[PDB]
Amino acid sequence: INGFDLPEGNVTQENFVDMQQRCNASDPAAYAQLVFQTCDINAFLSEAVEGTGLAFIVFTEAITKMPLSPLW
Amino acid sequence: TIEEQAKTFLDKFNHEAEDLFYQSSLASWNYNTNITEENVQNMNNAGDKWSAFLKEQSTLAQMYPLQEIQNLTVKLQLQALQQNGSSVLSEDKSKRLNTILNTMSTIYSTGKVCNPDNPQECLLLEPGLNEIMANSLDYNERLWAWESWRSEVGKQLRPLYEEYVVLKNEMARANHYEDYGDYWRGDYEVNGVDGYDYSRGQLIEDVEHTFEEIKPLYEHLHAYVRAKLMNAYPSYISPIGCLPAHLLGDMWGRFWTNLYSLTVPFGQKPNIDVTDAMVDQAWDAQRIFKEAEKFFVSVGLPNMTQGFWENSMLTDPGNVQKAVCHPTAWDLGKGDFRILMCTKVTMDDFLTAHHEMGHIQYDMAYAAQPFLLRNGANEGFHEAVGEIMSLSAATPKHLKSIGLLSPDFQEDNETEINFLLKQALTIVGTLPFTYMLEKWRWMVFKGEIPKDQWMKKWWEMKREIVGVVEPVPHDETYCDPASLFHVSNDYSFIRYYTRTLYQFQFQEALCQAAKHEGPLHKCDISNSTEAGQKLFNMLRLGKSEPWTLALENVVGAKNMNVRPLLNYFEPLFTWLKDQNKNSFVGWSTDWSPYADQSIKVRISLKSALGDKAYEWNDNEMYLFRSSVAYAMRQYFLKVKNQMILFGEEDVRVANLKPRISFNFFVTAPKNVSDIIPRTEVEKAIRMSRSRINDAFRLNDNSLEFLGIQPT
Amino acid sequence: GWSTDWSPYADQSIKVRISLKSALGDKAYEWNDNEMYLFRSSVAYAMRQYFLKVKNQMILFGEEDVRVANLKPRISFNFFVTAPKNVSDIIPRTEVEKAIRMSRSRINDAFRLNDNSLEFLGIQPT
Amino acid sequence: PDNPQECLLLEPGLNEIMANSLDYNERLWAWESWRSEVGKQLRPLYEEYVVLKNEMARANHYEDYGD
Ligand SMILES: *[C@@H]1O[C@H](CO)[C@@H](O[C@@H]2O[C@H](CO)[C@@H](O)[C@H](O)[C@H]2NC(C)=O)[C@H](O)[C@H]1NC(C)=O
Ligand SMILES: *[C@@H]1O[C@H](CO)[C@@H](O[C@@H]2O[C@H](CO)[C@@H](O)[C@H](O)[C@H]2NC(C)=O)[C@H](O)[C@H]1NC(C)=O
Ligand SMILES: *[C@@H]1O[C@H](CO)[C@@H](O[C@@H]2O[C@H](CO)[C@@H](O)[C@H](O)[C@H]2NC(C)=O)[C@H](O)[C@H]1NC(C)=O
Ligand SMILES: *[C@@H]1O[C@H](CO)[C@@H](O[C@@H]2O[C@H](CO)[C@@H](O)[C@H](O)[C@H]2NC(C)=O)[C@H](O)[C@H]1NC(C)=O
Ligand SMILES: *[C@@H]1O[C@H](CO)[C@@H](O[C@@H]2O[C@H](CO)[C@@H](O)[C@H](O)[C@H]2NC(C)=O)[C@H](O)[C@H]1NC(C)=O
Ligand SMILES: *[C@@H]1O[C@H](CO)[C@@H](O[C@@H]2O[C@H](CO)[C@@H](O)[C@H](O)[C@H]2NC(C)=O)[C@H](O)[C@H]1NC(C)=O
Repeated sequence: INGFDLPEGNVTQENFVDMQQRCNASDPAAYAQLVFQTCDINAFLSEAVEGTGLAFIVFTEAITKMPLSPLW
Repeated sequence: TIEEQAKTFLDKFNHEAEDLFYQSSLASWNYNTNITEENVQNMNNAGDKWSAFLKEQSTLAQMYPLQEIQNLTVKLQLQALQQNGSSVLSEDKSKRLNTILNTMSTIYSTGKVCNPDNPQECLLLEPGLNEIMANSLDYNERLWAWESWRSEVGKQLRPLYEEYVVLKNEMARANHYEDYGDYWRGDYEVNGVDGYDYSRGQLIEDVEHTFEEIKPLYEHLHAYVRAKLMNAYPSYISPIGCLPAHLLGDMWGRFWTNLYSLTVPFGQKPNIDVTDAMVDQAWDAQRIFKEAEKFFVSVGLPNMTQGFWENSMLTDPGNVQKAVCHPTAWDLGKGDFRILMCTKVTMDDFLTAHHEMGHIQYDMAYAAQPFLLRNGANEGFHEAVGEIMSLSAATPKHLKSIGLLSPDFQEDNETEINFLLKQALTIVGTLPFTYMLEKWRWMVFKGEIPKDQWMKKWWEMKREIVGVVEPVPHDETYCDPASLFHVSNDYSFIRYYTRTLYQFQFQEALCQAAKHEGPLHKCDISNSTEAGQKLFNMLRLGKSEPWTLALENVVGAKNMNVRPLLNYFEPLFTWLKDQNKNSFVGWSTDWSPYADQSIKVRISLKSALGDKAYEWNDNEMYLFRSSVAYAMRQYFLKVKNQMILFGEEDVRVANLKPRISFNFFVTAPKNVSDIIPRTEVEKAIRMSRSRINDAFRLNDNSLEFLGIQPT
Repeated sequence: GWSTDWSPYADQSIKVRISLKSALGDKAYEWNDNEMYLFRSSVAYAMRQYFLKVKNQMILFGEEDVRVANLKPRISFNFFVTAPKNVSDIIPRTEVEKAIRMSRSRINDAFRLNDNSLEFLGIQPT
Repeated sequence: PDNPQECLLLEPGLNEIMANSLDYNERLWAWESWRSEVGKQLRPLYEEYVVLKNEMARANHYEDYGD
């Protein structure tokens, strides 16, 4: 959306591979400059936490994302 | 049948037409020779009577469908009379169209541009703006003239041009044509001839094909001019970018002729100027005209009519007599061939005499054709004839045998490179301009270019085909194309392109008959009957035969080839390549004279609003420009204590996209040249960023002012 | 005699009081010529939107068409919108009030104000 | 306003309107435009003029240019 300057909302998770492919087709020159990420929650799920991270890194981050974060 | 009744009709029409036409032509000639109120009505009445006559006979022509008319001669004349044209348009529609045309013409002619400093001094295009665009070497002054012209007159033409397009298409569609573009491509269209047939669409293909073959030469010319213009305008031109449109030596960049002072290959070397020899040998207008006559007779062309010598403004009225003075050949009719021009003792006038007399020769040659078939094969044939005449006459060889250039002199190849560039500035320089303009009009008329993309594609095509960039971004409120005469005055333009090609094809063919051994750029067809014969073969044809056939008459081909044009500039080409060895031959269609201080701005309504996210329209943009102007004012009045009246018009936006991204730069309140430096603009934004975000219910994140960041 | 209060444009003039210390209080921006420039620009924006939407007419309303008058230290003043290039053509108060209400929120956003602080006398917030 | 190409000077055109034209709109147009053009240009000039005139008068032993 910042590279091929498409409308906000025009591209969704449902239509992403198609959009990026059509963009590569239109402008491969700049699409080459279009750095991307390789991410799947599966991997995210199987990302082990060393040490005491489960208490002071995972649970603490998740409590901040909750409302009334100080009561949790 | 039928054919017989069509013929008798045409015959009676032709006779009556000629005599009644003589009057019209003569009447106008008399007014062109003497400007009296009496002489106005004289031609006015004649004109009406003449036009009326034709109109009636046009209706009576329909009575003979060509489907049954086999003789081409009758067929041609009949179809040249069966044309209904704007008569097909409804009275109201026709009147509306006529009014638009008059308005557009009036705006172009009477539109003035006042100086920002003194509003009392308002320059019109004809003298003030043209002299600045042709002489003024001030980036600021030129930018003012160019921008001011499009901003004042170009907007006034935008709505008119839109209606014009609609009405024009309707008329042509009703005249059995795809669009007004197709209507205009009908000139070169040939049917019912064995191998000489030519489609209206074919023209497009041919023009584009030929254009691709010239591109290389033009790219070298462009690169050379760019390099020189970089010296004339330092810190203004990118050595890899396009050329600012306000620096091309004229208002539109149609010709690059006025860039010669800045691009002369060998400043130390002058060019042949036998005007002094003319005055020294007392060369009066009559003398120079006889030299023209001599030249034509030398190539075996019929002697100038005694009548010509008798009745012809070959010199300035001289007395109080008020007579217009534009070099013009007149076929008054009934064997009447006159030339009207305020001739002077000048090399230019000498060559102009040859050019004008060239047209007379063509007229005389086709004068024996059917009244309606007395014209150049196409719209680019007649002018090309005149051009090749001036070409042969200009050659130092010619002048040295005309007794003006002491033959003891030796033509310097440096002076030849000098001459060749000067010609390239006029000839090659107009080719992309002409091509791109007609392409744009064709696409517009056929609807390819929508109204919302008229200016968008105009500047895209300019940057890509011509390699010319706009110094200021122009939105769909502008009509830059309409700012040119031909566009605002409903005239075709492809004539110029085609003529140029034809001219070179003709010159080459004729010189081959003249048995030229040297560079074609220095060829004199004088004293060659063979060249004259080929020329005459086409000359006498007129419209009787297809233009494809007339081409075969001289060049031997049926289509326009650019090879001879390239051959003519081949010496220059080789030279340019050497000069452009170190230089980058080509341009990038991304560099703009305003990109440097342009701030990119991305807007994320849905990111900050989601639901109830208003649609960004022109009104939201208007608001944005207003907000920026507010910021600029505050910044200046606070940091600089300067009360600068910045308006939404000073905020110049470009590259607007559906991601709600765009580029903007700020200029001085009444100074297009004075661009507020990005640094100041960034500071102004920083100062009021909150306020701007508030106005659009956005935040630094959503209102991404690329280059400005919170801290 | 005559009334020194009678004006040919007073009929379509909308009085508008701007309150800052009441709303913004501390860190309240000072209303200057640039603030007034923003206001006329904001009104022109509203007029354009109103015409392009209600009457489906994209009219190029400009801050100059916003003829503000009787400016006071209360930040009170009157204003009557006119045609983009016709001083004779003055937009009726009724149509202007419709435009005002349509963009009242957005106008408040422009000045970080509210209907209570930004009082468009006659234009009643609901 | 309708046609920018047609421009009236005060003496020949604006005067024949303010003196003859009885059209409320036409009369307003001419009146407003006169003060919206020449008057604006004269504004800064008149300001400096007043200053220099006052200087001359005071220098000629006078209360003000009006004095
Ligand atoms: C088509 O019409 C032209 C017009 O008359 C004919 O041309 C004539 O040809 C005859 C025969 O050579 C000459 O005697 C005439 O003087 C010509 N007249 C003109 C004005 O050209 C032509 O021959 C006709 N074509 C056909 C198919 O018969
Ligand atoms: C110009 O007008 C004529 C007259 O209407 C058109 O010719 C007519 O075409 C229709 C359709 O085939 C016929 O029914 C009529 O009998 C024709 N009339 C005659 C006598 O020609 C012609 O097509 C029009 N052409 C242009 C240039 O628009
Ligand atoms: C064609 O031939 C004529 C005749 O020689 C040339 O005219 C002569 O030009 C020379 C050079 O100036 C003069 O010395 C002669 O007196 C001229 N003679 C006549 C009859 O005018 C003419 O220039 C030739 N044309 C070319 C350039 O090919
Ligand atoms: C015209 O011809 C002369 C003759 O060759 C050219 O002079 C040469 O110029 C090049 C480049 O400056 C030198 O490298 C050569 O040594 C020169 N040779 C001689 C014998 O002078 C001259 O450059 C040519 N003119 C043009 C415009 O190319
Ligand atoms: C309009 O803006 C342009 C660009 O800033 C000005 O041109 C430059 O002005 C500065 C300041 O006087 C000069 O030092 C430069 O030399 C000018 N540039 C050139 C190419 O000469 C221009 O003077 C401004 N004019 C107005 C009407 O304010
Ligand atoms: C400019 O605005 C004025 C005022 O609305 C217009 O004058 C009106 O014109 C119509 C049509 O002739 C009349 O019915 C009204 O009575 C006029 N009003 C007044 C106050 O006289 C004027 O026509 C407008 N001018 C343009 C060019 O649109």
